[PDB]
Amino acid sequence: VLSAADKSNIQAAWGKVGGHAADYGAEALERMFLSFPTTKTYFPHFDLSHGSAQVKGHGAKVANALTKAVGHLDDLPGALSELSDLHAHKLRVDPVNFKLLSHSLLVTLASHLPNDFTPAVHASLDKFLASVSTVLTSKYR
Amino acid sequence: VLSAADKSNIQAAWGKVGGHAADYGAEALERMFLSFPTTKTYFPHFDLSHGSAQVKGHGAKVANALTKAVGHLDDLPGALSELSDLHAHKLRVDPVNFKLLSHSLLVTLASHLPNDFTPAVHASLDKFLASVSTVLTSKYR
Amino acid sequence: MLTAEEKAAVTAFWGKVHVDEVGGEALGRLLVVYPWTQRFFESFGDLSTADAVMNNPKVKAHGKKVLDSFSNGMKHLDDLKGTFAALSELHCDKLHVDPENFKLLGNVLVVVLARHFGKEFTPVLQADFQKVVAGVANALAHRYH
Amino acid sequence: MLTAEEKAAVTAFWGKVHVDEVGGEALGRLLVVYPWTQRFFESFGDLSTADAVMNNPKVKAHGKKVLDSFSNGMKHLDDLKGTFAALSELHCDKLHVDPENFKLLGNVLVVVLARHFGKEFTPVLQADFQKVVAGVANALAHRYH
Ligand code: HEM
Ligand code: HEM
Ligand code: HEM
Ligand code: HEM
Repeated sequence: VLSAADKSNIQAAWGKVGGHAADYGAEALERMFLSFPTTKTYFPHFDLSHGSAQVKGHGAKVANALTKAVGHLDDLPGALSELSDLHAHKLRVDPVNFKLLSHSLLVTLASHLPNDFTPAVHASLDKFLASVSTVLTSKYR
Repeated sequence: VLSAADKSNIQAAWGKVGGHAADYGAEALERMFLSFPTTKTYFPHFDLSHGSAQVKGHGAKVANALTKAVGHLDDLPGALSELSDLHAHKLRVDPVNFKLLSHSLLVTLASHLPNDFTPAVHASLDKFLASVSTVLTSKYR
Repeated sequence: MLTAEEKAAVTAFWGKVHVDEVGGEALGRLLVVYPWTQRFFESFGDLSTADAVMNNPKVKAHGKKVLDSFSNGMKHLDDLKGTFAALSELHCDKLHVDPENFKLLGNVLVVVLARHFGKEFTPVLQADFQKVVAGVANALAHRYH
Repeated sequence: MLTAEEKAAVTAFWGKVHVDEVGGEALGRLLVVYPWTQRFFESFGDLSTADAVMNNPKVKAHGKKVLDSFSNGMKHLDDLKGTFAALSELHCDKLHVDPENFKLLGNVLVVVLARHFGKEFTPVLQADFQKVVAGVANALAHRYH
C-alpha cells in the first residue's frame, strides 16, 4: 500500500545506513529496553546490559530483516512470511511494542543521519516501519 | 489486508442489518458522540441530540457506505476512493476517531444481533472495521 | 469524572449482570479478538480456537475474578486508584501487561454488556460505563505513571 | 516517575538546549509527519508543502512557546499535573485534541533532539527524556480523566 514517494525515501535512507545497519539495530534495541522497560520481558533469556553479545547479535538479525524488507516494498506480506508467523502466532508480540521499537529506530536513524533525516524522510520511515509492523502483527491465532 | 477467511462472517452479520442499516448507523453515531465527546467537534453544523434528523440522515450515509464496502471486500481502496480523500484531506479526521466509531459500531451490532455476534464474527467485524479505517486514513500527504 | 447521576444508573443496572457469565465471556473475547493477549495465559491450557478459549474452564474461572474486581470498583467509584492498587502492582510491576490492554478489556466488557442486555444497554447508560472502564483502566495503569 | 539520578541528568541536559532552534522544528515535523494535526492550526496560514510548514513564521514562534512549557515542566517533575493544569483545560476542554497526539508530539520532540545532539543523546539520556514526555502527556490529558 506504500507510495513510490515513500519507497524511494526509504531506499535512499537505508542505503545511507549501509554497513551500519547491524550497529544501529543493536542501538535501537537498547533504546527500546531502557526507554520502555515492559519490552524487556520478551528477552529474559538475554543479558540486556550495555554492549552485551546477545543484544549485539539480535540487532544484526533485526537489521538484516529490515534490509530484506527495504528490498521488497511492493510485497511485505510475501517477504516477511516466516517473521509474521514468529511474531504473531508463536511469540504473541503485543502490537504496541512495535510502535515502541519503531520509535526507537527513528530516534537511532535521526541521531546518525541528521543531514539526510528531513521531515519528508522522517514521515516515509515512519510509514515503512508501521507497514512492517502490520505484517509482523497480521497472522495471530 | 482483510482476510478472505473473514468475508463469510462479515457478509452474514451485515446481511442481518438489512432494512435497519440507517437506524443502526444513527445509533452508532449517537453512541460515539455520547461515549467520546471529542468526536462532536467534527459536527458543529449538526444538532446532535437524540432523534436529530441530521444524525439519522448521517447514520444512514455511514451505514450505506459500509454496505457498499461489504460488497467490495476484494478492493476496499477502490470502493472507498472518494471517502478516503474526504476524511483524510478535507476533514482531517484523527485516525484514533475511526477506532472510536468502530467500537461504537460493534456495541450497536452486539446489542441488536446478539446471536450473530459470536466471538469469531466479533473478530471478523473488528478486522473489517480496521481495514475500512486504514483505507479512510490512507491519503494524508 | 462520574457525576452522582452517572454513578446511580450505572449502579442500578449493575445488579442485573451475572458475573460468572459476563466475566468469562469478556476475557474469552479478549483472547479471541486480540490473540496477543494469550501470551499472558500460557498456563491456562488450550487456547487454540474460539471454541477452545470460550469453553476453557480456567478462562471462565479467571473471568469470574476479573468481574469480581469490576464489581468492587463499582462499589468505589470515587477511589478506583486505591481500590485497584494491589492489582496495579501485579499487572504493572509483576506481569508488565501493556496498559493499552486494560482499555481493550474494558471495551470488550462494554461489547459483552451490550450483547447480554440489548435494548436496556442504552446509549446513555453505555456512555456512563465507558467512563467507568476508562476509570478502571487508569487505576490499573497507575503503577506505570 | 523519574529517580533522583534521572531527574538530575535530564535537567542538566535541558539547560544546554537552544530552545529557539528545536521548538519550531518539533512542531513543524508534527504537522508534516502526522498531517491531521493541521486541523488545529488553520489560523497559521500556509501549511501546503513541507517547506511551507517548516518555514512558517507562526509555526516557529508557537514551537518555542511549546518548549518553554517543557522548561517549566523541567522545574516541577513531581507536580506535572498542577504545572500543566491550564494547558490541560485548553487542549481537552476547548480544543478537544485526542490525547494520543500528546505522546506523538513528545515523541517528535525526542526525534528532533536526537537529530541535533547525536551520540550525546545517549540511550540512558533519551530514556530519561521519554519518562518526561510520558509524564507531560499524562498531565495534559488529565482533564479527560
Ligand atoms: C521492526 C520490527 C521487527 C523486526 C524486523 C524483527 C525481526 C526479528 C528477527 C530477524 C528475529 C530473529 C528470527 C530468527 O532468525 O529466528 C526476531 C526474533 C525475535 N523478536 Fe523481533 N522483530 C521486530 C519486532 C519485535 C518486537 C517489537 C519484539 C518485542 C518487543 C520482538 C521480539 C522478538 C523476540 C522475543 C525474538 C526471538 C529472539 C530469540 O529467541 O533469540 N520483535 N525478530
Ligand atoms: C467507518 C468509518 C467511516 C465511514 C464509513 C464514514 C462515512 C462517511 C460518509 C458516507 C460521509 C458522506 C460523504 C459525502 O457527503 O460525500 C461522511 C462524511 C463525514 N464524516 Fe465520516 N465516515 C467514517 C468515519 C468518520 C469519523 C471517525 C469521523 C469523525 C469522528 C467522521 C466525520 C465525518 C464528517 C464531519 C463528515 C461530513 C459531515 C456532513 O457534513 O454531513 N467520519 N462519512
Ligand atoms: C480491566 C482490566 C483488568 C482487571 C480488572 C483485571 C483483574 C484481575 C484479577 C482479579 C486477577 C486475579 C488476581 C488474584 O486475585 O490473585 C488478575 C490477574 C491476572 N491478570 Fe488481570 N485484569 C485486567 C486486565 C488484564 C489484562 C488486559 C491482561 C493481559 C492481557 C491481564 C493479565 C492477567 C494475568 C496473566 C493474571 C494472573 C493469571 C494467573 O496466572 O492466575 N489482566 N487480573
Ligand atoms: C507534548 C504535548 C504538548 C505540549 C507540551 C503543548 C504545549 C502548548 C502550549 C504551552 C500552548 C500555549 C501557547 C501559548 O500560550 O501561546 C499550546 C497551545 C496550543 N496547542 Fe499544544 N501542546 C502539546 C500538544 C498539542 C497537540 C498534539 C496539538 C494538536 C494536534 C496541540 C494544539 C495546540 C493549539 C491549536 C494551541 C493554540 C495555538 C494558538 O492558536 O496560538 N497541542 N500548546
